[PDB]
Amino acid sequence: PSQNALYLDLLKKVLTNTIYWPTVAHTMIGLERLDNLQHCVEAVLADGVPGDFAETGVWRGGACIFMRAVLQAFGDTGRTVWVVDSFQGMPEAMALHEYNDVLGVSLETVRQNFARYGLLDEQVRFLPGWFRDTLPTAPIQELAVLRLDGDLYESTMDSLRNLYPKLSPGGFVIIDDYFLPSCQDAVKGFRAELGITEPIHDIDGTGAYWRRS
Amino acid sequence: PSQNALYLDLLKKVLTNTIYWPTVAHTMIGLERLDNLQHCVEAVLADGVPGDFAETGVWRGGACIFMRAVLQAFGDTGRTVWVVDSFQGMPEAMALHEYNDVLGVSLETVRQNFARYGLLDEQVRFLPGWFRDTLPTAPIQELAVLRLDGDLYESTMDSLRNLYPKLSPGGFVIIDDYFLPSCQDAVKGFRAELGITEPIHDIDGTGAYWRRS
Ligand SMILES: Nc1ncnc2c1ncn2[C@@H]1O[C@H](CSCC[C@H](N)C(=O)O)[C@@H](O)[C@H]1O
Ligand SMILES: Nc1ncnc2c1ncn2[C@@H]1O[C@H](CSCC[C@H](N)C(=O)O)[C@@H](O)[C@H]1O
Ligand SMILES: [Mg+2]
Ligand SMILES: [Mg+2]
Repeated sequence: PSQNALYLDLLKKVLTNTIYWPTVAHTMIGLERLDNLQHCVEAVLADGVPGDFAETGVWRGGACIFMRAVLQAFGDTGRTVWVVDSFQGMPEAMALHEYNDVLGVSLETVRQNFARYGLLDEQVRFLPGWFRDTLPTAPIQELAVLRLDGDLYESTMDSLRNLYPKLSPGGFVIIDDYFLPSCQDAVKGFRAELGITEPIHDIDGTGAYWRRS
Repeated sequence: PSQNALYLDLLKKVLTNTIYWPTVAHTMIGLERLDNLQHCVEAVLADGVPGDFAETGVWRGGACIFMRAVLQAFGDTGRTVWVVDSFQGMPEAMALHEYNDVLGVSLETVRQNFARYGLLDEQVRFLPGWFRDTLPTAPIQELAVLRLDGDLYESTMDSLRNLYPKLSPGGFVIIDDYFLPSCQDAVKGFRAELGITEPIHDIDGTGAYWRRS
């Protein structure tokens, strides 16, 4: 219907730490991109799009916590949230990201973070490893929402190549850093190969998304 | 009915800062006493007890934010939350409390705190001053809930003497530090004068409360 709006509004403030790199916040994506995530998850639920949710690149887990919280707000107990990451930060330019591997947040730490919100339950599953190792054989069957938040070309490509085919029609692909060259080049390069023409919608001049036909 | 439970459960975690003297948390009273506050406010709303809510001794405002949030969760737009404090900390043993006047939190700071939760609106009113100055002529007409969280004898007495008479029947008096001698002596001394016999219920070995007949 549009349930538990107060809960979800407070949660966005909390996950971005507007109440008290973010320093302590559980997501780095900000309120505008969390609003996009809510719009997509809510649309999939109201439209009946089948499948799980997945984020490739979770850091402290905030965005994934949020998707799990939307399911909780709507009483959907069937869908799963896949929390997919190395849990060691970025792999070894490209833009030299491993330097800053306090993008490295352990599985233990992410698990604890979910538990802080009372959301560490059967509807959350973790897939630890480098995407190139883990996604070709991922135990994911179908997705209604696919969120990409690995910055690198390779991370973005490996996620799209392996998980886009599992995305249901009417499902969403969310590209958190579409305007990052590297991420952008993968998305266009991937779209060109498979002849994907669904239009890309801007979110906030950083992230972008599209909906499958 | 029992509305917005997820919201209120998250709020308690947030106000006590279990997500990320408390250091940054907006209340020092802990989850057990916030649960008591919710039980009392909810009972008053379901029973039809008329009146506003008031806390004498607010620090960073957390408990008052919570009462305002319960009204929000239940859609009650008529009741007011009175936020009553010096906004300069404790007055000048008794237990030498003014030493620690980083119990001193300005009105500006408390106002900002409410706004962080999106709850700084027409249903919240501030009464700045020493209780001995402000309560004898308080613009409060009736109360359904009266929360005392000034530690001192004088603070507790001044609050009871001036506000208890405005407490509706079936309304609650909450004593946050009943087991503090000073606070306790005022409560018993006040109860003995007016012949109040409604029994005191423990909350958590620290706070206590009773319900008016
Ligand atoms: N090839 C790869 N394999 C596994 N994890 C990867 C990866 N490339 C990037 N990552 C992960 O991607 C994440 C980027 S940060 C994404 C975090 C953001 N707060 C959010 O709310 O999503 C890091 O956690 C990093 O470990
Ligand atoms: N006589 C008095 N007049 C006005 N304020 C008083 C007072 N005696 C104590 N106070 C106030 O009482 C508060 C005690 S701390 C209460 C805070 C607690 N977190 C809560 O959530 O309620 C302080 O903010 C202090 O300024
Ligand atoms: Mg990103
Ligand atoms: Mg107290």
